[PDB]
Amino acid sequence: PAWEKQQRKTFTAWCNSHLRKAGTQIENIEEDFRNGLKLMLLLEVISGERLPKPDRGKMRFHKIANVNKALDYIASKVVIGAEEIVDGNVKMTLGMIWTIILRFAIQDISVEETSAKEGLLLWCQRKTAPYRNVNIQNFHTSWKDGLGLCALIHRHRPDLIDYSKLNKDDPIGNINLAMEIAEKHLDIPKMLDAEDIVNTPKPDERAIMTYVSCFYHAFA
Repeated sequence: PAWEKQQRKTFTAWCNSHLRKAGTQIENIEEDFRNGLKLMLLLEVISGERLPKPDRGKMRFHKIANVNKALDYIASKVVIGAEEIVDGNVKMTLGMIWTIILRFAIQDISVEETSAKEGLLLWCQRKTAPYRNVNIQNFHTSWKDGLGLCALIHRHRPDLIDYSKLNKDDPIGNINLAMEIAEKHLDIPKMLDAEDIVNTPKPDERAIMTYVSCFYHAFA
C-alpha cells in the first residue's frame, strides 16, 4: 500500500532532476502533468529530441492534444489513453512516468550482453562484488540496509566514504549517508525516504531502480 507514496516521492524527484535543465520544476505529480506541457518538456530533455509545439490553451481538448504529443512520442520509442493523464488518474500517471524512466534511464543500459533491468542488476552485482556484507539479488530487499548504495559509491569514489566503518545495525543512517554524499558530490538529488525503505518488508522496486539508475549514469 505504501508503494504509491514511494513512487510519488522518487518519480517526482527524478522528473525534477531533468526538468531543472529546462528551467522548471513540478511539485505535485498527480496534477502537474495534466495539461501535458511539462510532460512534453521532460521527454525533450531526456531524449534530446524536439516534440511538436505545445498548445497553451486552457480547455480540456488542448490538454488532450498535448498529452497525445507525449504518449505518441513514447509509443514511438517503446516496443494508455490521454484522458487518464488529463483526468489526473494517480495510478496511471505514476505508471506513465515509470514507462518513461524505464525507457530513457534504464532500457539502453547494456553490460555483458545483458540489457535494461537485468543489465543494471548485473552492473550492481559487478561493482558490489568486493563487499562481503552486500548481496544484490533484486531491486527491493537487497537495498534495505543501505550498504548496497554505500558500496556503489565506495567502489567508484573511495575518497568520499569509509565503507569499513559501516554495518547492518543502522540501515537508516546508511541510506541517508549515501543520499547525502550523492547529493553533495555526485549531483544526484535525494529520491528515497530511508524510513519507508527500512520499515517496509518489500520496498518498491520501481522507486529503487529509478534512484540506482542515477548512480549508473553518474559513474558512466
